[PDB]
Amino acid sequence: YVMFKNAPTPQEFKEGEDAVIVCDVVSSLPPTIIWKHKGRDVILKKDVRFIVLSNNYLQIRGIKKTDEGTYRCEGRILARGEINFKDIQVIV
Repeated sequence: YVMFKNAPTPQEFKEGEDAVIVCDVVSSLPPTIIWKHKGRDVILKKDVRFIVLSNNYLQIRGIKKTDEGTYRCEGRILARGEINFKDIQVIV
């Protein structure tokens, strides 16, 4: 299944700091979440300042004031084709 937990939508970090986007989701196990908006699928570019943690969070290194807005969490499963999501606002 997929249960969205611990995800304060409007978050806030410091300019040039190591930030993380809080978005916990209890997806089945093999699949995972997809970070969209403010980058268009970050998991496909994997810039030098984007490290998704094992708990489905997004550690943006530096978090520039121009990369803030609304990151969309997309909990997705390929075995049991599921597409859950929500808009997380990030300010910096």
